[PDB]
Amino acid sequence: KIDFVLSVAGGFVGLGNVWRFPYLCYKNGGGAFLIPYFIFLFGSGLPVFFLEIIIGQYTSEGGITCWEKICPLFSGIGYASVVIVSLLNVYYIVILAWATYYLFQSFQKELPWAHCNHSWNTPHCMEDTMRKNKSVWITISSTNFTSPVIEFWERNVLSLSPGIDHPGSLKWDLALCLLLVWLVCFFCIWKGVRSTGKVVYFTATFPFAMLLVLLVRGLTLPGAGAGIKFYLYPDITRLEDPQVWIDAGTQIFFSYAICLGAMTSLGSYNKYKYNSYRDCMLLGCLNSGTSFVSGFAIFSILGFMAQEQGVDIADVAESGPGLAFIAYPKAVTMMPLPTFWSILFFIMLLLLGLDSQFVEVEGQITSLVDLYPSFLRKGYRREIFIAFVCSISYLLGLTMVTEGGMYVFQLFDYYAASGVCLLWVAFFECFVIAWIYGGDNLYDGIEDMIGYRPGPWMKYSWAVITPVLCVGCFIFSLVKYVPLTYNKTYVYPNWAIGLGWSLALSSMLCVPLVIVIRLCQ
Ligand SMILES: CC(C)CCC[C@@H](C)[C@H]1CC[C@H]2[C@@H]3CC=C4C[C@@H](OC(=O)CCC(=O)O)CC[C@]4(C)[C@H]3CC[C@]12C
Ligand SMILES: CC(C)CCC[C@@H](C)[C@H]1CC[C@H]2[C@@H]3CC=C4C[C@@H](OC(=O)CCC(=O)O)CC[C@]4(C)[C@H]3CC[C@]12C
Ligand SMILES: CC(C)CCC[C@@H](C)[C@H]1CC[C@H]2[C@@H]3CC=C4C[C@@H](OC(=O)CCC(=O)O)CC[C@]4(C)[C@H]3CC[C@]12C
Ligand SMILES: *[C@@H]1O[C@H](CO)[C@@H](O)[C@H](O)[C@H]1NC(C)=O
Ligand SMILES: *[C@@H]1O[C@H](CO)[C@@H](O)[C@H](O)[C@H]1NC(C)=O
Ligand SMILES: *[C@@H]1O[C@H](CO)[C@@H](O)[C@H](O)[C@H]1NC(C)=O
Ligand SMILES: [Cl-]
Ligand code: NA
Repeated sequence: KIDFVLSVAGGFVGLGNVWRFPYLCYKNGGGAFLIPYFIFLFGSGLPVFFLEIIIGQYTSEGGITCWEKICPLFSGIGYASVVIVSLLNVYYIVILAWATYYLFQSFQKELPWAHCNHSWNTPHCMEDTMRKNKSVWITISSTNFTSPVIEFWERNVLSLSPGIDHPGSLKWDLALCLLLVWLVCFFCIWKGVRSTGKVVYFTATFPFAMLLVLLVRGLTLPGAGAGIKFYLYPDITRLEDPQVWIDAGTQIFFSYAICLGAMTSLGSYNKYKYNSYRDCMLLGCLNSGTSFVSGFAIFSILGFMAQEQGVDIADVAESGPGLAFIAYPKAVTMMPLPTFWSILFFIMLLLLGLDSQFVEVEGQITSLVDLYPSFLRKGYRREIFIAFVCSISYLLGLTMVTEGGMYVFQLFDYYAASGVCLLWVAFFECFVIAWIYGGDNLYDGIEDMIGYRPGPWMKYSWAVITPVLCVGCFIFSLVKYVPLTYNKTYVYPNWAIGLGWSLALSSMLCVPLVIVIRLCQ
């Protein structure tokens, strides 16, 4: 019970609610993102999560083992999830590397991004406190100016190249930060160091307090009403593009850590005769509320920056993966004693990232050791195996810390553990569960375990709402095609789009291979 609650709280509350949701909501106009957000929430987000928990508790297994007894022909979902989490682990730790770099740069007397008198800055820079001044406003030369935070993030941390075709030279300091984070993760996993006893009280109450104070600071900031209006009121015409629907569905499937093979094991740890339904509903509501209030804070900050800079809200930031690193460092600057609050906030980010990183990597290593235990479970191989896995992941992720490392990271974010592959996996899971096993068969088990019969809503949500949404989104995306573009102006080469589609197809095509191999034998 207690361990279940703590593990599930640490299993999906983290970067997916604070970093990824805000920039996807910002890129799609704001309010128009919310209607598909809630539709997909109440259609599949809670039903599929509850289905995973129930199947884990019922089979007492996870990963491929549960599908090995639910449907042998449909065991490819486990392998697809393994590939998805393996590709996700590579690019999930670059955020932690950036956080470590920011934290190390925080120890100085003055924050580096508070001004742009440094040496890594273009001549087209000035301070936001007087950017709206008449001599430096729409009167003349108001289009090519830039804020110190944008220039810092684009040059000191990234040093962005003209394109992906020009990778430049490798940056060594970010490589060292990545190595340090990987070493910390290896030390934590090898010795089995997890929060226990009374320290978990602070570990759980610190991120919420930091989020609360950040929310208060953002709400008290002038010009946040425009940000709230942008975040809430939707655009009807914008809904005619499949982009909003597909990214809302993937945000639902990502924030809840669905289709990664983790919740099945989490429910497998549970025993029979437990009320999983109430806990699952409460956790889903808590996760959604946390994301909603985090969006409040982000868009209040964005509205403040848009009001102070003099430009429109739709284009005031990167509109890409690095939205948090532009909003939050700008927010922590307004607090008294900025250094202490910056250190606290980046420690909070590190804490929210490290626990999720640990649990995902541990689940991955358990999956691989279960895949071939014959000599893995015997001897001292269970240290060198993690050593090799960490080294390979570090080498693979080293390609995203070069001069042109942002484009590869954006391609990974778009095509690796999101987009069409997650919809594919969720559609297949819902289809098999609802149509081959039978909803009545699962309600029999639910009645046996929890002693009560829920309403006739899970059956519908698994039979008619999820497959229709998945198929509609896929078909409409295929019919109306718009190629991926970093930010909004950069157009990718043909081979880059081919590589991204190959990345997605690598996860997607595991299921047909499994089916054809099972049928051939
Ligand atoms: C970054 C991406 C491209 C990495 C891709 C590799 C991994 C996703 C791992 C995870 C599970 C692994 C598989 C787990 C089990 C097997 C079975 C085994 O192959 C056989 O000999 C087939 C018969 C058997 O099951 O033993 C060893 C390779 C293979 C396909 C592994 C190949 C590498 C896989 C796909
Ligand atoms: C191991 C599995 C999971 C595949 C992983 C592939 C990608 C994560 C990486 C591996 C090697 C990378 C490539 C290696 C070097 C370059 C430099 C550059 O290629 C060029 O066209 C260079 C031309 C020139 O230098 O003259 C653009 C990015 C590219 C192709 C990289 C794109 C991203 C790639 C394909
Ligand atoms: C096609 C392009 C996009 C490159 C894809 C590279 C990899 C992501 C592919 C190449 C070979 C694939 C593997 C080929 C065979 C299998 C075995 C298959 O399982 C079985 O057939 C029985 C169980 C077993 O032994 O694994 C599960 C998918 C898997 C691991 C595949 C996972 C995905 C792999 C590693
Ligand atoms: C900017 O830095 C230079 C030296 O690097 C210094 O001479 C100058 O006074 C600084 N300007 C401001 C406004 O701080
Ligand atoms: C604009 O520049 C002038 C010149 O120094 C200064 O007096 C004024 O305060 C500036 N306006 C703002 C809003 O900072
Ligand atoms: C900004 O204005 C134009 C934009 O095309 C550019 O040519 C000019 O050099 C820039 N001037 C300043 C002062 O930034
Ligand atoms: Cl979210
Ligand atoms: Na977490």
